[PDB]
Amino acid sequence: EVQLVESGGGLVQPGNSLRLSCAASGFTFSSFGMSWVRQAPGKGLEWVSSISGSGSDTLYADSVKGRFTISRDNAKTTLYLQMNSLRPEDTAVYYCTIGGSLSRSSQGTLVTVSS
Amino acid sequence: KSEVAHRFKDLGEENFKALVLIAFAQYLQQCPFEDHVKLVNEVTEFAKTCVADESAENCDKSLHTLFGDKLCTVAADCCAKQEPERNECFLQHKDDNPNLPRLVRPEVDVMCTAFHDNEETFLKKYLYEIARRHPYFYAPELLFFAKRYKAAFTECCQAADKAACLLPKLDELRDEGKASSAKQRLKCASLQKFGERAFKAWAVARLSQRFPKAEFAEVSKLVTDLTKVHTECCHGDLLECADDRADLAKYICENQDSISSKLKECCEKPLLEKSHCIAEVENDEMPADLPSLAADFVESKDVCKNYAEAKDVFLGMFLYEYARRHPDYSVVLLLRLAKTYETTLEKCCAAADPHECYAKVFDEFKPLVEEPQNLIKQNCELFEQLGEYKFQNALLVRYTKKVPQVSTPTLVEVSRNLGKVGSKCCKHPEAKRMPCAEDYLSVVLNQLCVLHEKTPVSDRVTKCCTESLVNRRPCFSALEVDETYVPKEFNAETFTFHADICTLSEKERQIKKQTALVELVKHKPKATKEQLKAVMDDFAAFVEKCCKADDKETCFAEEGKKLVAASQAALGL
Repeated sequence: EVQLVESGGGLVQPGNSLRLSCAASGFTFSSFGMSWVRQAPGKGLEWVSSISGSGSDTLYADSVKGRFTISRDNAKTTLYLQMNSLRPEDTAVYYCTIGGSLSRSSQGTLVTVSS
Repeated sequence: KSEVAHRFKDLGEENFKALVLIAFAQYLQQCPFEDHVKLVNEVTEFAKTCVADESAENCDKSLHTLFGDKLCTVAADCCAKQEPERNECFLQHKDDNPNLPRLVRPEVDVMCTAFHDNEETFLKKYLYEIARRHPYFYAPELLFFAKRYKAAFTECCQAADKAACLLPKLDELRDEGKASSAKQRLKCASLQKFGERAFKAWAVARLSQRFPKAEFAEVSKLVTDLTKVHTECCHGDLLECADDRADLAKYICENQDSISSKLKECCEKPLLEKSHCIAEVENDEMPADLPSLAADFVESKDVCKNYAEAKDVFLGMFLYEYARRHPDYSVVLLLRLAKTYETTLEKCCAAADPHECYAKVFDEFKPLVEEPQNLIKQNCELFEQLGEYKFQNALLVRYTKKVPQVSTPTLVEVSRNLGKVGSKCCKHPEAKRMPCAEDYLSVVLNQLCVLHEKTPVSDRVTKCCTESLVNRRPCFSALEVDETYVPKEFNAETFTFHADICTLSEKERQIKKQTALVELVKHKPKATKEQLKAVMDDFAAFVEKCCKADDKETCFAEEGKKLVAASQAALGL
């Protein structure tokens, strides 16, 4: 079975940074493009970032361009999101998904950015 | 405890005894009938000691141990080896083309008398002769052929005109035996050369076409059980194959509501009739208005997540979904589409944006669907113009030019079999033509691959046979004329026939002319269809004229020299 476990969320001030981790198990991690998606309260889900299986190709939503960096460690089967200059608008549950799936298949991790 | 006792109990003395005879005949094909009958009797008396007392010595042994030990009392390299290597050695030595006496049937009076005088010996000789000629014959269906071979003699030996009753039935059984044998030979080549995944994929496609109202989970269960049946039969595990086949027929008939509406009459019949009936049953009606596959397989952004959970189950579901909707497609076509889909997910699921690169995969299917459709259309039109015999000649020339290193008898046999597609498929409506034509062609090209395997002289036959089971037909179709082949020398004897040619059947005279045509092409591979048609028309004309003459031997001699002369005139020495 595929298992995805997110951590690194927290309650943080605007302008602070957070690094999220996604521990992936039950598949050849390196063969699969991976994604971060977020669910803010009272908003549609929002695709954030995708990374090719190699780590060579990278995509971002305009809402996070220049602030967030996606990366992966194939050896540790782990996906990362480096989130800098965080904003109130960034408040959401962050979840990693395989290959651009929009549906949450994991506990996720809460990020609250408080004015 | 005792496996031999278990099987003996499960199948009963008669089918146990028939199945051991078949096993021994398939392993030692050159061994005399009398010698096999003795080995079977010995093993059978033993099995009964094991039935009566399970702890009796050597009843705890594996079937392979017991059966190989008995075989080894009469056998060569393989008897020096030990289980499991011994069984593998026996399997490896099965001969697809044994050098055996071509089997002739006596007068109907002789045969009917033999049947009355020695019924059991007469039916055991049938099993023995079929099994040693066809070492991959599906053992449980061979039990059924024997049952029908008995009913033929029982009826027809009472009849007013025996020969009129009996001969058309022995001809139907003989013809259906060769079809059953060729089909089983392809199942075994799939398991042994391409592995259980290859066969499972074949089974998912075929059962999904037949049982389209069945749930995926039902179809998977049947695929599991059917794969186990053919793995055992193709590995020489014949007692457990027949046992497990009887159990699958039982399961299917007890779950008709989960599987098909067409099983009712099959599931009334006795065990051997029922198994055969189920295996050949018509495709059920499709559930009405099934949706497009695009939504869950190409437009969904969940394709790679779903792939990731279970690659083979997700690809299984795709094949099941595609196959149940297309009774009008060949099984090899459906396997080519699924294999395309799979290679698309392997590339695409590693992309930052998998949806972007797999979104047009159904575009890739269009040419894959059209190519077989255009091949059948094109070859059925030629068939309608030429008729069977001349259609065979067209395919002979085509294949001799593709793979001229192949043996003449192999080219003639395979090309004749290729040409029978016309009569067996081209009469069907275009909704039945593709599975009829293309799955039949897969069976015949497997015959080419196995006749060529022992001494693989044609690199291009080896490539087409080994690269991809499911691409075999397209691979052969795409082969160009071989420009590299060095022409062989022409023996004059090729066109020099004798008087007794007039006494042969129409079929034998055609084979003689087809043999000569191959020998021509191998000598003059640049020869035009028009030039080969002239030569072949003169050949026909010379045999008709010479078979009418008073001095036939003279006529053939002279006309041979004329034909060679005319030949060399048109195409050269």
